Amino acid sequence: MSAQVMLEDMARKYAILAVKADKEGKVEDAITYYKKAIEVLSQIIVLYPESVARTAYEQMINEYKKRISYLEKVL
Repeated sequence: MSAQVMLEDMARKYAILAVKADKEGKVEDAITYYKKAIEVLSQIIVLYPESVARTAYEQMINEYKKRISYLEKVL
Protein backbone atom coordinates (compact mmCIF):
# COMPACT_ATOMS: atom_id res chain seq x y z
CA MET A 1 0.00 0.00 0.00
CA SER A 2 2.94 0.13 0.52
CA ALA A 3 4.69 -0.61 3.82
CA GLN A 4 8.09 0.46 2.43
CA VAL A 5 6.96 3.93 1.30
CA MET A 6 5.04 4.63 4.54
CA LEU A 7 8.14 3.69 6.58
CA GLU A 8 10.40 5.79 4.32
CA ASP A 9 8.02 8.69 5.01
CA MET A 10 8.29 8.10 8.78
CA ALA A 11 12.11 8.02 8.54
CA ARG A 12 12.22 11.16 6.39
CA LYS A 13 9.94 13.05 8.80
CA TYR A 14 12.17 12.07 11.77
CA ALA A 15 15.35 13.09 9.95
CA ILE A 16 13.78 16.47 9.08
CA LEU A 17 12.95 16.91 12.80
CA ALA A 18 16.48 15.82 13.82
CA VAL A 19 18.16 18.26 11.41
CA LYS A 20 15.92 21.11 12.58
CA ALA A 21 16.66 20.45 16.27
CA ASP A 22 20.34 19.99 15.40
CA LYS A 23 20.50 23.48 13.77
CA GLU A 24 18.62 25.08 16.69
CA GLY A 25 21.18 23.55 19.04
CA LYS A 26 18.54 21.57 20.92
CA VAL A 27 21.05 18.73 21.25
CA GLU A 28 18.77 16.44 23.24
CA ASP A 29 15.86 16.49 20.79
CA ALA A 30 18.20 16.01 17.80
CA ILE A 31 19.76 12.91 19.37
CA THR A 32 16.37 11.33 20.03
CA TYR A 33 15.02 12.12 16.52
CA TYR A 34 18.18 10.81 14.85
CA LYS A 35 17.73 7.55 16.79
CA LYS A 36 14.08 7.36 15.66
CA ALA A 37 15.22 7.86 12.04
CA ILE A 38 17.83 5.09 12.43
CA GLU A 39 15.22 2.83 14.07
CA VAL A 40 12.78 3.22 11.15
CA LEU A 41 15.48 2.90 8.43
CA SER A 42 16.73 -0.27 10.06
CA GLN A 43 13.15 -1.66 10.06
CA ILE A 44 12.97 -1.14 6.27
CA ILE A 45 16.25 -3.03 5.80
CA VAL A 46 14.83 -5.84 7.97
CA LEU A 47 11.65 -5.99 5.85
CA TYR A 48 13.21 -5.23 2.45
CA PRO A 49 16.80 -6.47 2.69
CA GLU A 50 17.20 -6.58 -1.10
CA SER A 51 15.65 -3.19 -1.87
CA VAL A 52 17.56 -1.20 -4.52
CA ALA A 53 17.66 1.60 -1.92
CA ARG A 54 19.38 -0.52 0.73
CA THR A 55 22.79 1.18 0.35
CA ALA A 56 20.95 4.55 0.54
CA TYR A 57 19.32 3.61 3.87
CA GLU A 58 22.65 2.25 5.11
CA GLN A 59 24.38 5.53 4.24
CA MET A 60 21.66 7.56 6.03
CA ILE A 61 22.10 5.42 9.16
CA ASN A 62 25.90 5.78 9.07
CA GLU A 63 25.49 9.55 8.67
CA TYR A 64 23.07 9.82 11.61
CA LYS A 65 25.18 7.56 13.84
CA LYS A 66 28.17 9.87 13.06
CA ARG A 67 25.98 12.83 13.95
CA ILE A 68 24.91 11.21 17.25
CA SER A 69 28.53 10.41 18.22
CA TYR A 70 29.28 14.14 17.94
CA LEU A 71 26.16 15.40 19.72
CA GLU A 72 26.88 13.23 22.79
CA LYS A 73 30.03 15.33 23.33
CA VAL A 74 28.16 18.54 23.94
CA LEU A 75 25.07 18.01 26.14
